[PDB]
Amino acid sequence: FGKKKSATAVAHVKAGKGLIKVNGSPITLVEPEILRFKVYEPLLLVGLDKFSNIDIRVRVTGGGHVSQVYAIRQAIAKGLVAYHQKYVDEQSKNELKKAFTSYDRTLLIADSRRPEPKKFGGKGARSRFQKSYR
Amino acid sequence: EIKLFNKWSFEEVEVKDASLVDYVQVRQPQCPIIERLTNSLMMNGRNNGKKLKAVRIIKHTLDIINVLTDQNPIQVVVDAITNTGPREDTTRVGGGGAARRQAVDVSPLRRVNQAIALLTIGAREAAFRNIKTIAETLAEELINAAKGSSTSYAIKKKDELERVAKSNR
Amino acid sequence: VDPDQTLKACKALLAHIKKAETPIWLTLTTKKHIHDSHRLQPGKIISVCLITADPQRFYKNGRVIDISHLKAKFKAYEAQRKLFSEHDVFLADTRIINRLPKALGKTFYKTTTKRPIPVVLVHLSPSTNTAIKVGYANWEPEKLAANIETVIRELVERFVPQKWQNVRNFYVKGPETAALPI
RNA sequence: ACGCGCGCUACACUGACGGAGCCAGGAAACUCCGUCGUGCUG
Repeated sequence: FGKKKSATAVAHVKAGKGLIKVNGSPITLVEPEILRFKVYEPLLLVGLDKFSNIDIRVRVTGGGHVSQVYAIRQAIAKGLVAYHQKYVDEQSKNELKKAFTSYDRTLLIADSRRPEPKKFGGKGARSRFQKSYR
Repeated sequence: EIKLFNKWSFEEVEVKDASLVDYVQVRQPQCPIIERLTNSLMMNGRNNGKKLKAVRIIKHTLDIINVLTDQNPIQVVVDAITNTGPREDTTRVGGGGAARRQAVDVSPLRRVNQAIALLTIGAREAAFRNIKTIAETLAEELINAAKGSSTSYAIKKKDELERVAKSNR
Repeated sequence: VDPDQTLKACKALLAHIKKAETPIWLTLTTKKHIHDSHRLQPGKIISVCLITADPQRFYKNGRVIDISHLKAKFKAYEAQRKLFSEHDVFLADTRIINRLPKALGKTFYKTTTKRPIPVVLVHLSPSTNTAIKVGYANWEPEKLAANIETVIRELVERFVPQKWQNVRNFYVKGPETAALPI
């Protein structure tokens, strides 16, 4: 349900079991790794109220790599708290939420940044080419 | 954006002489708390032009820079940029010609910064040990800035900047 | 066509070659056959790499060239050339054939008769003629003729409607040597 | 013969090199696994 700086991650919500697959995989993998956490850290981040739950998982895809990674990010907890009451918490879903966003920036809504704009100049944007007429 | 954790997670909540701590994990006066320094150590590392691997860099530099005589790693990193900042250098004069340069603070965030990209630099400039461990130079040099926090041994200009802004004052 | 005639062809060819062991090529032109229909002949009558996806790729795991790589290789001739030199035969998933000739075909086809064999040789393509490698300078004239016969047999069988009658002209030639008509 | 300017890619170990992972408005930079040994070497 959440897109990230030219990327976009979709949310799956309806109670089930373990193995929450991202794309069509398993937030065990998610191999653009290094910072492979911050993904498993939404679920881990559940460290504030829940321990893992027993629910669902969906696929992302847009822009490029770390973009996507950051997208699947919100994607998750931006879908634990899912309305609710069949998804979030049948009452006071600020349970997670305010907790899963008292140290967040992914589920903590998205960033007002997004690529565009250049210039009749050099590279463009602001970096206008280097000229030194004599 | 966009690092990690664990790997030791030795969070020394003390070690912070002078001011500092009132900005040991900050930026503001101009960020906020750009993750407890080690988000800038890892960042001041992007001197080719792109983070990640930079991220690795940091991490490796860490496990390494603590494995080797552990001081809680993070507190070596704090205690790195800790006893390793400038402290009232000079800055031009204008009162002459043909200036002279007088000295003083050192706006904290300075002291942290001006030593951050600095220790960063001394690292970058391998050439000793011109090995292949970027994170080593990055560590040792930062380690020679923890153990080096016992003179000299990598910073140096650390002093210079200060051990100079005394005479021409 | 007849054994004696081919023997002469082969014998003459060897003598003419003049100026490494060359190889003998047999070329034949066909007439009165429409190339448009499935008149074309592709057959294996006369180190391995596998190009394909899962299953086929799994079995191969031989060098495996994945479906994703095909375009990449077309783009980089440097690597493709190396790959072609390294392996004697290529097998490819049949569905993949359009893509491989589009991208790979220029390197693989030509002469280094490297074009892959489809899986779920004498390859006419749309053109009227065929060129096949029959043997070496090392082998006897008798053997070269026997090999040529095996090639001829395929054609005889295919247009069973006309057979060998289709062969307009036949020629033999060494690598370096000039072609001589049967 | 030579001058002045806009550049392109390089001096390399955050690297080059091969196999591999993906995905943008079989993109590449990039991540991993392995080879080279800071020597005008690769």
